[PDB]
Amino acid sequence: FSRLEFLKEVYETIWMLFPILILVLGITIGVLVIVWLEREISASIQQRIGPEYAGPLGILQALADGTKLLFKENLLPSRGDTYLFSIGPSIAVISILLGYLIIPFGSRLVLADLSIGVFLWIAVSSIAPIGLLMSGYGSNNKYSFLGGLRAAAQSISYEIPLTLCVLSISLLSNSSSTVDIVEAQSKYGFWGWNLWRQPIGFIVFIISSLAECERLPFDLPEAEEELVAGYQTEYSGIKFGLFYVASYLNLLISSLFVTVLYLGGWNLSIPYIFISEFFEINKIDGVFGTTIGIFITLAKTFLFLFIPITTRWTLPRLRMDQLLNLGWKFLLPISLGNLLLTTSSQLFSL
Amino acid sequence: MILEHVLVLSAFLFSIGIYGLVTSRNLVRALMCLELILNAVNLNFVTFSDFFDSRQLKGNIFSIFVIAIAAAEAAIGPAIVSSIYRNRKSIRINQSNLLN
Amino acid sequence: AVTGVNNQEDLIWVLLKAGVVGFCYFLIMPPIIMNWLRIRWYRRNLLEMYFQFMF
Amino acid sequence: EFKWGTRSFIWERFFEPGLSPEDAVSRIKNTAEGLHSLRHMLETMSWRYVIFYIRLKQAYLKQDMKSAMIMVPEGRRDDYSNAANELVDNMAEFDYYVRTPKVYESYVSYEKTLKSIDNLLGFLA
Amino acid sequence: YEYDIFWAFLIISSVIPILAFLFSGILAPISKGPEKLSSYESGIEPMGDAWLQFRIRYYMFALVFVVFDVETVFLYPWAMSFDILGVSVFIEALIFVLILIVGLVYAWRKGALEW
Amino acid sequence: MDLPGPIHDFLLVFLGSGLILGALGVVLFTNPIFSAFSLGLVLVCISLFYILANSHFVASAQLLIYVGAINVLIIFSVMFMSGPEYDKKFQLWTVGDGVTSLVCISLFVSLISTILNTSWYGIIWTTKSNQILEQDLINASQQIGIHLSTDFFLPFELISIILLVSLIGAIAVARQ
Amino acid sequence: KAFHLLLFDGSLIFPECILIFGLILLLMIDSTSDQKDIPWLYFISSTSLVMSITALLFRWREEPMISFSGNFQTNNFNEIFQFLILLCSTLCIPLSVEYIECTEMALTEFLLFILTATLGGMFLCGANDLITIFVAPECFSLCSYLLSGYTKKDVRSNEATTKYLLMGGASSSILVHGFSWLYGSSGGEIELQEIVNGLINTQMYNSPGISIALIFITVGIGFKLSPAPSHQWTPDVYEGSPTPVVAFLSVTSKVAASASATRIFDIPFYFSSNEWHLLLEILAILSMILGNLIAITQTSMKRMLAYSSIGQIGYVIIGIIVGDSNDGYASMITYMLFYISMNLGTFACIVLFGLRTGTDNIRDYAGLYTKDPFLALSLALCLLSLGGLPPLAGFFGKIYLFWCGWQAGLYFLVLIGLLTSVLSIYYYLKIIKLLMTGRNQEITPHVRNYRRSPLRSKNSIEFSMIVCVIASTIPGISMNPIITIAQD
Repeated sequence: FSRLEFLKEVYETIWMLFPILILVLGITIGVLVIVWLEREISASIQQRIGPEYAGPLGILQALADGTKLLFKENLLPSRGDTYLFSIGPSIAVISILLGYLIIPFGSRLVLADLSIGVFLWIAVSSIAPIGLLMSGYGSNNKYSFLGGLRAAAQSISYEIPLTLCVLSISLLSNSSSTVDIVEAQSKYGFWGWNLWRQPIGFIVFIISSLAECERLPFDLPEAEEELVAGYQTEYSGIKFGLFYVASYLNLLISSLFVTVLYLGGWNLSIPYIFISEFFEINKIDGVFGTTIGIFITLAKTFLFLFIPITTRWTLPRLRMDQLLNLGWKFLLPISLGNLLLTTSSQLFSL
Repeated sequence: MILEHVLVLSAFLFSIGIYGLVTSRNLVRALMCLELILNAVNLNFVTFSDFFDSRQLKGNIFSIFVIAIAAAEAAIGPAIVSSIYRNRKSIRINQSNLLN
Repeated sequence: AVTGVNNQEDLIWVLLKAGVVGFCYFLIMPPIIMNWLRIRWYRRNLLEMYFQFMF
Repeated sequence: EFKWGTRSFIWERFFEPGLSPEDAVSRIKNTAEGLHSLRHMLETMSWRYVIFYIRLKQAYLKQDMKSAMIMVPEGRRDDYSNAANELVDNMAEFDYYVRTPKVYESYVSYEKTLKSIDNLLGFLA
Repeated sequence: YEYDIFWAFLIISSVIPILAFLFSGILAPISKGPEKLSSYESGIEPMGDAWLQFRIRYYMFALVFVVFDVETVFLYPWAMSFDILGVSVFIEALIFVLILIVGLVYAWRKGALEW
Repeated sequence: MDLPGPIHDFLLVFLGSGLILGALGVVLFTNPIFSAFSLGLVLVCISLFYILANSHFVASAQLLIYVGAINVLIIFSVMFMSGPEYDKKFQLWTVGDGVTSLVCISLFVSLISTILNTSWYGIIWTTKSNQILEQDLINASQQIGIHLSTDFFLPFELISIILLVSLIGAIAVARQ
Repeated sequence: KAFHLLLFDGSLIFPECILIFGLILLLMIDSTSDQKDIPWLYFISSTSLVMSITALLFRWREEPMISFSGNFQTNNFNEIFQFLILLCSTLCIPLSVEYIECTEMALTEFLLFILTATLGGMFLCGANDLITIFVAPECFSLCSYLLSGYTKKDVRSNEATTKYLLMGGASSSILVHGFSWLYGSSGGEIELQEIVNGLINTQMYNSPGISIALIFITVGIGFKLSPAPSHQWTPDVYEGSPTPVVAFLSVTSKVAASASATRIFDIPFYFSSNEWHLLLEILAILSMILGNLIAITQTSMKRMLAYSSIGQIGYVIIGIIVGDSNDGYASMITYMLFYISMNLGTFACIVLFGLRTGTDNIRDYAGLYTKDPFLALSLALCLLSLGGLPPLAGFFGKIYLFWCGWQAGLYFLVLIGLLTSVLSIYYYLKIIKLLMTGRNQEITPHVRNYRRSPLRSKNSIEFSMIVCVIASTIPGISMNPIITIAQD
């Protein structure tokens, strides 16, 4: 017990807590943004107005929903199990939030540049369907049971093509860290993005991430027309809000991993052409450079937030058998072929 | 530090798994306790690789292979459980004593 | 300082740049953005609506 | 006999009465010799071995320096205590530079720890 | 260190649902009643408690998924060491991918992946 | 390359208590669903132990593979058992459990009388040359990849054959 | 890169690569073509199992080498055991193709499991590492779980698979716990001839944690060999599994486990010989005493053969106990080579009798001499060779096993072996006593309607390659040992 280094370590714990709290605040703010954006995009493509009265332009609508769910009575099932009921959504939101530790918004604006990287993200994202199954079993409802089983089947079907698509990107970048992947993309600039080099993995990653986020047409465990609310049928109060947050956080982290793995991340430059604007953007360094990198990352994330929000309100939804067929017979062999092509092309590098 | 405590926990797990292997009236639970025993062995391997094998990482590789074997067992049964339930419509293993 | 960090800028300049960024981000741009959302709410095309929602 | 380090660390930590001062001074000497021998492992950038050594020797020193106060005469017992505190501080810095590893700072704290422990042996005699 | 932030983030992420539950407990009222605690069954009174017991032929993809998870886990360290080594690891993992493809073909042809 | 000392020991004790609770839930629950969910707690605690020691890849592999295994286990326990049976709830105690409790207590005592009597720190200072890492291999997952690809080639293909044959046998046995 | 270092090392496991290629080709043809043909499956299984021996015999004169970076040791000792495994598989394929075809089940899967268990048994014979001493018997044990329950419809096979899976998950996890204890208290070494040095380097060769590893390893291996109270997995599995797979697990499992026990008790555990010597002496004495005593009270033929196997394994254990000095390992083989023919013949006769008859009880073996004198003669010769009767292989094998035991001063072990061999005549004579009953009233209707039919069948050739061996090897017990004392 040295009272010279103890104070230093306490202040260091404060200085690592501070990024965690600002990231958490921005995460909840981003959930609010995604709710507002989904409502307004649905209103725009359905020729409506959307939220207008909760705030100036519906800005405070999602905050009002959250505070209402906070003030809503917490309802527990008498027939079922209380512990599984309370544990399920917490496990889902924990395992979904744990993936935000490795997302870089700049060269050093990452909470932890773990060298295990995206593999840890897959490992922690695998845990949420156990929470969904726990919620389905603990609710003692037939709709909840069906929703939990459907969630487990969906995750089982679509975990593997996503894993192989991430593996191909890691093979191309020769590292599992997200910062290394973004910098390897940034070596050749705009043409260096893995989107152009790996299109098949790009499409399969989009479809697999949409299935893991349980967005439509892969909203089977929470399909409102088939089951009343799926695994969220017996859930009231703050727990439904938790199972809502977790879903939107999964959507946001999937979009961020799309813009990190396949797009260039914070990079925006074309070295092969005399683009004055892109060269002047890349010439900025310091606080302003990090701010511009955050802006670019958020714009590229918003592109693949706009696309699935549209996708929910345009397509019809799949069926369980057809979901299994798409996951196991169209995506997995295609991802295997993409991995083989990636290895064959990478043979030229060594 | 008290790293050796991990070893203690591993031993506990082994014994507990061993206990759960014997008093199992459900073969799914027996498979889970087999996973418990293999997990205790893997804990021993990982902490020994941390202790003595920081370079070669032979214990970590052995842990990966043991996880692979455990998953192969978890794939072989409950397929065996599936055959048993299709033929007998019962899971309780102590009730089947025809071969004796 | 410590080994590992190199050529770090002076704290006063970093603080000034972060302050001007926060000034532009927290109290200057949100008014213009919400006015650009209120005005021209019905004049949007797909591209203008996309950029409004992005901002 | 060996008087310490002959069973598991947790058993000697929690299920043993402790060391007399006449064995505590010998453990101080052995800790100093081990710290002197740790230089080669420090130069090879093996941070896990070094951190294990530092934690074990810290856990030894927190008992041994406290229990070796009796052998120090009254005319020096305050100053020795100061030196003891200094050693602890130095080892803390060494801790802070093996976890979150640095080369230059860990070497600096290593030399400081060696000097502090040599002063502690000079006080203990 | 690169992993104390991981532990602090995990602790905070586990604390957040506890804070939400505590805030709901101290803010939301409780008005429990015997009709309210009944399981929801679209208005009608639920029959026997839940439970479905799927067929085996439907849920036979899970046994494929267990093996394929191990194969995709084993493929990662080879990809991490593909550049330091050369065509040797390419030949090594080619058999792994070929066995994966053959197992997928067997599951496809035998009707394990059919619903 | 570690956490602070007191934090490391507190994490060891806390994760050990969680692991003990999960294992006791596994071996004391009548419902395979409840005991499977306790097994999941054991899996998570063991992965956290792997992260604690140095294993950042083995922890992720444990999480992925064993989470798939427990999800499959819950599915097949739902599918191969009677009604949901929340009333089963800590199966009854017999003499046949009481004798095996004594036997397992004796086995655990025999193991812990060796663990508590062996100076595990003494072995570490003897294996000095086994802990000198190559300076070029900064990434630990890179070292595990190199030593999986080169040192262990025969088990690497043997496990592929094992997985293929296990898949085939699981499909053939479980088919209707 | 070069792909060369592995290419030159890959030629050392070429007999196993032939098995892998045959496995993959069989699987690909099964998947590609809808129709199924027995002769092609016969051809591919045989040509996979007669080209591995062709390549292995071409590799006999080659220098011993440790390949795949301390993972596979090729020398004289393991080559003989790999040849024994290949011989067991070659003489068990005809036993399996007829039996599984008559059960109307898929046979390509059965051949795949047998070939994989052979591949995992050949790797266990030379496995100079601790990871591959775990992975290779998991290539065998998992296939043995997939087998012996391949029947999938009999209520006996499901219970046998339950017992086998649970008891072999109980073992092979105690074994790996012992491996972890041995790897930890050694300095992180897993190669077989590198952990005794590692034990001295850490000075833990007299640690209490080494005794735990030795006991756990011995228990996990004595489960697979099945001597002593690690035997209970054997009879039920032997009583409730199809006959070809149980014959395979009777001959193939003991060879691989004997090789692993010899290479795990001599190379990494020679410093503590006084402990595992006592463990093996107890494990053998209990095995003969409690495998020959229970076999005389058996009403089922397969269960009686199970107790027979757990009795004959104790004779082989004496070869490990005496050590390599007074022959020893040269008496493990030249008796395991005998034991393979003895058990495969006495199981081929059971296979044919059950297929033509439809029974397993011993009481239905009455009057087989009147119906099929050839089958009764062959089964009687196999059983008398099993009992160590003079002009047949078991007698000379047992006197070879006992000569080395007496030469090493193990009077107690040899005396118990001789007394249990005397006990081991009443059975192997009870079946013959039934076979020579001319009483038509005691003859079961199971053999009254018995058709031998005017065709040879494959099992007849397979056991004619065997019955003529267990009797005419009795002069050729000078050619065999000079190939088994040459190894060291």
